[PDB]
Amino acid sequence: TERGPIAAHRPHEVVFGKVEGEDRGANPMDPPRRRVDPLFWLRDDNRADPEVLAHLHLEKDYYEKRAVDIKDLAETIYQEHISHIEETDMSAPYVYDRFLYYTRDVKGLSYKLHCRVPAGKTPGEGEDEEIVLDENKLAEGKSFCVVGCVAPAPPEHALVAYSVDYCGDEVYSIRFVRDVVADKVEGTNGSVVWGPNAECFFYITKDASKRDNKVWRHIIGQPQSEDVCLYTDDDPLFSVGVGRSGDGKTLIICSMSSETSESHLLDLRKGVKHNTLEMVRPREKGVRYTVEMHGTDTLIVLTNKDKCVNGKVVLTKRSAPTDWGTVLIPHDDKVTIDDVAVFAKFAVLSGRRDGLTRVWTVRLGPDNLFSSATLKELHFDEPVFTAHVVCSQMKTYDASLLRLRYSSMTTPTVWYDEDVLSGERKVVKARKVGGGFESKNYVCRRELATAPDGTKVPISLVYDTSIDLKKPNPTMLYGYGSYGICIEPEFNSRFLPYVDRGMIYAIAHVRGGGEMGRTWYEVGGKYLTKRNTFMDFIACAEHLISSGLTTPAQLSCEGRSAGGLLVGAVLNMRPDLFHVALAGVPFVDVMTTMCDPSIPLTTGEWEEWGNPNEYKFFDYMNSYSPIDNVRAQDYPHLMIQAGLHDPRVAYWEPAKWASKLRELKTDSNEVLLKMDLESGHFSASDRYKYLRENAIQQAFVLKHLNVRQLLR
Repeated sequence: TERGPIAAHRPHEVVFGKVEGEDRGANPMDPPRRRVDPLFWLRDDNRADPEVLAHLHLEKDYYEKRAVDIKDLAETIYQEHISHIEETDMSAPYVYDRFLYYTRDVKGLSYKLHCRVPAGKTPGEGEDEEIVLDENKLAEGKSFCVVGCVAPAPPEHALVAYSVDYCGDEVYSIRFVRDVVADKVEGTNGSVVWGPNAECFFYITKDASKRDNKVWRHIIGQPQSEDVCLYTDDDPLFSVGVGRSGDGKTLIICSMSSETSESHLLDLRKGVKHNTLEMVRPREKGVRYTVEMHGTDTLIVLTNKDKCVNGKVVLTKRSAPTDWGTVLIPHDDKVTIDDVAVFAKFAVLSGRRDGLTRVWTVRLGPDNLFSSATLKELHFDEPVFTAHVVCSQMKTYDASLLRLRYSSMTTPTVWYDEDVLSGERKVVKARKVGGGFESKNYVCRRELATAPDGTKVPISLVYDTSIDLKKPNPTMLYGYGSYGICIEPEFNSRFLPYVDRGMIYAIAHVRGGGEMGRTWYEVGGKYLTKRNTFMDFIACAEHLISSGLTTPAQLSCEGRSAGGLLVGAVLNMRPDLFHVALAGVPFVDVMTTMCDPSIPLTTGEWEEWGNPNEYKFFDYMNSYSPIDNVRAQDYPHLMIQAGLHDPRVAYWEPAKWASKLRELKTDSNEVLLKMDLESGHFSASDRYKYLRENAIQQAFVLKHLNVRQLLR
């Protein structure tokens, strides 16, 4: 009896293929195809059409009427999110020459404070603390302000450089902490790399389309007009970067594209007038590499070369740097190596293996050469987690300690120092989580689903340890995965309102994401294999059901943005698997949007999903496009969040989708559309806002699953 809004049909036709005067791609169908979209009119580029507005106000009214009984729970949940944030905080301090550096956040203030304490003292507010740079002071009276970099000049740290942008154009000027020197450097990308003894520093300028194209040396006490430019790459596929070797003796200059690199070395021992670069390996298309210096004579190179898609690490001499015959760490199908950092006594590798983030360590042999047999992987007790080396906090080249960051669905982020040789760990900073959180109450684990083609898909799940595992329990299954993003099983206080009410909270690491490495995205779920994203997700839900963890009556799912594509297709395919669902700013008008280059992101996104103006993609994309596959079947309760002026998805997509669902669905569940009408074109996010949206959706799920009350 009590149906939500259904929009009147207005015949309109959408054309796919070649259209005079429009850039529809390099190979559009000729002649083109036409299909009817009777709800096309809900789109207004202007966001102001009165008939469109009257319709969305019907949606506002139906939403309000229907959220009456979840308002108080939403507010409880919001209170929970609030209590999880520490407005007063200090970061993990780290040695940097004769100081301990750290950041602080203060209760009433928007920006951080960059602080320092002498070598032997206790980090924190007090007589000992020296406030190096207070961003609130820079920010004062300004509408936009972002610091790119705070950069103390090594040995002494008497000059500290910093970069600031007050414009929002991502161009930064470089200034000095309380004008110790007068020098000012304009037109930079925000980064600052010191040369030795505070004599000079290095910076990068841009040209067309704000592309980083030149590396410069600025000598302190000189006008910028005299800066020497060391390097230029004006190939528009390439961007430049500059870094400093760990021992501080060598500058590393590089050009990078999405698939090709090139590095050059500059000797910093030769003074401010020596500008001649040393070529590492010339540019070769499809060959990626990164260079790190072990001392001054040897390079450790992480590369793609010779089909090592997952990376190999190579050891070469400065005097013959194109000879990459010596493999320190061979390629391995199982292991992904994303980077290396080198120190005097060991190198540290980062990447993934078996779906998780990993860190590896390699030491010196008894002979001062790096040694393969030394390779170890840092091990953890829990089955799913996140772990990273934090080399922004490793400022001392001859260290024995690693600085590490661990986080898990059980464990708020912990920073610790670990001994490279023994493996002894010492806590530096463990995150505080308020509102009664304690780690011992929770357990996380790994499950493996099996897709139709036989491929194993990992799931990370967490729950409160007091639930009855001898029966099935209310569950939330989250999925993204496009663009090769990994949805990490890291700590996230935002699932606590679920988990604290008896729910199992689960992530499906489906193809399209990047969790299993290189090919999990690029062959696994992209272009004409994209359907794997949805089939994998379903396989995860079925595994959770066949193993006894849940049942369809007690299962929920959610995705946001490109993850909204996932929920949309999955609800057409297997809505029987889910009692209630969420879809934030969901990408659901796939065909009608992807055909049309007038819509802002369309053109770029051809390189993700494909171009339905082309024969190659028309039917395939049409097979999963959510709006296009809505039909007369039972769907679960659903809540859609979107925004009139939100740039994550054009407002009309979720509006068309909700109208269509209500028009054809055969069930009597509710589809709610929470549509922000008030935020404007330039409105900034704001974070308390995101928590308010999170809270009402979570209240929705919790109502429908019948788990309103806290467990403890």
